[PDB]
Amino acid sequence: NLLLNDYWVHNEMKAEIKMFFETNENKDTTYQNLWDAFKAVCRGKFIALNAYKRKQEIKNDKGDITTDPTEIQTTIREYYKHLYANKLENLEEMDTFLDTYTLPRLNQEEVESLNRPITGSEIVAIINSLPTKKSPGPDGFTAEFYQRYKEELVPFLLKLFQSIEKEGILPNSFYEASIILIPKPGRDTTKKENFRPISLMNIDAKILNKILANRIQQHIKKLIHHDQVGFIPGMQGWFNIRKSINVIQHINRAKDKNHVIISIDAEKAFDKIQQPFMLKTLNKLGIDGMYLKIIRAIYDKPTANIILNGQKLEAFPLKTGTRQGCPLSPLLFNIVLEVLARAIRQEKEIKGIQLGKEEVKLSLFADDMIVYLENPIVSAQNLLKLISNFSKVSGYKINVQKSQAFLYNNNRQTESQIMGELPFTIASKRIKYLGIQLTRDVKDLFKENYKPLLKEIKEDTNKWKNIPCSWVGRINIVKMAILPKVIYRFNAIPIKLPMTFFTELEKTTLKFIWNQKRARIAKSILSQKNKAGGITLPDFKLYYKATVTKTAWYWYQNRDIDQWNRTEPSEIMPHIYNYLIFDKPEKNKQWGKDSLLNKWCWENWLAICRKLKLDPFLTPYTKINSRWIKDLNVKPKTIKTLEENLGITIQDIGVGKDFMSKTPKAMATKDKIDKWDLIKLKSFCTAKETTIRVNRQPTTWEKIFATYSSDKGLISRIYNELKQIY
RNA sequence: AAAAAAAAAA
Repeated sequence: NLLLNDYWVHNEMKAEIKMFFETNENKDTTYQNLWDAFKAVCRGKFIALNAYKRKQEIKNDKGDITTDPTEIQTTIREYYKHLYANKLENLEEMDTFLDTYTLPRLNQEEVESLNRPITGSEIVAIINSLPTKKSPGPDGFTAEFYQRYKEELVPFLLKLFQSIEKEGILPNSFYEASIILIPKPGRDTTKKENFRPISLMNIDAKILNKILANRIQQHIKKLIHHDQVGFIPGMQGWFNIRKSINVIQHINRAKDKNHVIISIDAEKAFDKIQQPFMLKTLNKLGIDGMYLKIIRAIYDKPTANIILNGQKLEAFPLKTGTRQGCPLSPLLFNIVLEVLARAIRQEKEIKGIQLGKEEVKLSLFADDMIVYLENPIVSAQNLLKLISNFSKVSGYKINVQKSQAFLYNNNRQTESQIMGELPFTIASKRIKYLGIQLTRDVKDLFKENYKPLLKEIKEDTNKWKNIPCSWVGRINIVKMAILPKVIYRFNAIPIKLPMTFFTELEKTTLKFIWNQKRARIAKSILSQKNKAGGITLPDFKLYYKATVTKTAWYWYQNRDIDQWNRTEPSEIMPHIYNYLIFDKPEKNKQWGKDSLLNKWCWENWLAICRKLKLDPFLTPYTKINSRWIKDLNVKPKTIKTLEENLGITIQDIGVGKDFMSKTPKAMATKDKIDKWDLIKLKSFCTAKETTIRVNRQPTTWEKIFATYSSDKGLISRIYNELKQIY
């Protein structure tokens, strides 16, 4: 990195790049070996430049405790290679499972989009969007190499990529990788299976599959189901938590408790899937041409070298298991699990939980898959056989030791047959999920999710006390260490939190920032913006308030990829959860009791807007399909007529004296609109009140809840907005 | 200490 910032070295390497390749332009060889030789000559040149600058300036198989550096090499290497070398040869048996069920088929245009030749725009975007301060596959290189030498490799990489077009093979240096062993959180180091494989590959290799990932990233939503939320941009991890928690609330209210909840976690699923399976599934869903050709060469014979205690252990062929840390690998992880997800979904012998008209049966993540079952006498047994059959074709062995379950039964005699037969660790109190605890009882959801939470900072704040640093150095780590983690809890679990709860949370922080001393500056002044002299002190009371309103956005957009919002129980007339925000309010209809995470949002949604002195039921950002127009008898087809034309807001449609007539294309639309609809709609905005309500400039608050579809920093806008009003 | 989750911290 330091050598990469030298102007003389930069010019020398620019000259070497310019007059190196055009010295042996021979047709006898290929471009991959020339590429590797260019890497080697770059390594030699950097070695020479560094020299010039320096001149100028655990338990074994028997269970015994072993500490010998030579002995441990023979154990972990054998254990890793034993699992990695086991490649399934039952190719004919493998295809039978795939033909049993159905997988999506990509349209030719999408395949052509994946088969589209790499342009000069993808190269610049990926290299620009390359995070720094990281370590790739060694190569004697670093990440800053391609972020500084962009100009000479912008056309050159296409030439390197053009070689793949006529060959479909990868360079020998592309296959190398560096698996880094890091311990799992809160696990003993004595067991050889408690380490995490972190394989770092070449930046050039890391680039290559990224477009392969990026090309399928634009099509991943069509491929996999919406149930999986792992590593899918536009989808958040807490989706399952809210989805899952609603089930226990349903199970608690349900008098007939005979359903079972299991959190199936797999032991190192990142490395125990079969390359033949993942290659043929990629063939089975319509992918072919270059995409099938290039993906075959990527995993034709991948290998990785182990590094431990400063030893460059020799590499070995990864016969099975996708490479860890590859950006494309998680996308492939979903697909191999996707057919698994469909297999359980399409298995009608095992039934899912029917929440009204919504069918909820299972959920996925990276490793912590959860399946909801009822009548475990048959359904649970039917679950095991499919996984073993999937394991028989993929090596997907479920970690029954580390995976718990939740049993809800009314007869103790029936319960005895579960632990006796089902080998799952039936935990009757709580289970682990990404740091959250799905309590058996909803009344205990507050206790086991926040009482451990409040004491978590109690000893955490009991550590950063003796550091000789200023009071300014206390608030920043609060926003860095504890603040990011807590909002995960509110986002996953927005229960009505008593004011007493925030007392300990605030007071613990208060003694931390001043180091067990009285406040030197006013809290209100310090809570203001930097412009007014403040530091923007975190306010968890509003952060909880903001996070309760964070989910208020999803009702407006009503994306079909979110199902958890429809899981709330309702013993009365069906879903209205789409026509609530920015719509006419329904009278003589109040939610509560069974509803836990929706009514509180509405109670908090109305509270904030009333303080703003705003009418939320009629806004410029009102949806065209809002119930305000559905109050009277209207034709559903009529909304579809202008859905393709304007589609977004009633305001753009026209109001006042501009009934569906404000823009030239509307003149070509009114003919399509039914004439009984015109008289119905011409009376809608005739009233003066209806005009002023919409004919107004939208404020900042309504902006974020309509625009800003890339909902990544919704907290920042809402919390800042709540700071000003409150 | 990598793919992806995130608070923006400017």
